[PDB]
Amino acid sequence: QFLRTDDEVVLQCTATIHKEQQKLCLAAEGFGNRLCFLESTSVPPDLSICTFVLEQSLSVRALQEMLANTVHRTLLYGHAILLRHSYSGMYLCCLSTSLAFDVGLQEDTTGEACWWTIHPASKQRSEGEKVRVGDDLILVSVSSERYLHLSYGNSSWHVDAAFQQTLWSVAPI
Repeated sequence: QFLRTDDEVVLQCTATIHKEQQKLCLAAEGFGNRLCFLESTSVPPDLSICTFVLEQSLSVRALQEMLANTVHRTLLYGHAILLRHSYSGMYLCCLSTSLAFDVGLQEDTTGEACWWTIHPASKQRSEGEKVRVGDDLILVSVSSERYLHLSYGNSSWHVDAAFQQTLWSVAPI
């Protein structure tokens, strides 16, 4: 089992504090300020808000060539991806509003803000390799060079684009 474009997925991270551990999924709504946040899972109470389609997977080189010119494929490590929030129709985006930027939903995909390069968690996954289901991914914003990051804010968990990694688990569902 490899991750394929058009695959419907959820993104999960593990959150640990004070000897208590839980898994969270990346969530969004297409109403309000469209900012991302995280659901606790028991299986998320509300699955629809956590659902994403892997629309596109392009090499950084191909994506930059494409943007420069304007002025069911398997996922490979090092490639840039586009994540469509399935319910809203919009796209997971690195936003220009506050170290960390916010992560949220955007309509247009022209530009780099909506693109995320996938990186290996360990030293035994390699650039250009097929991404397995079960692999822990690292996601980096093409526009801002920041990671999709798990953050412990006030007494809760948040998601932003920051200078430190978070391992994400992308499973079909």
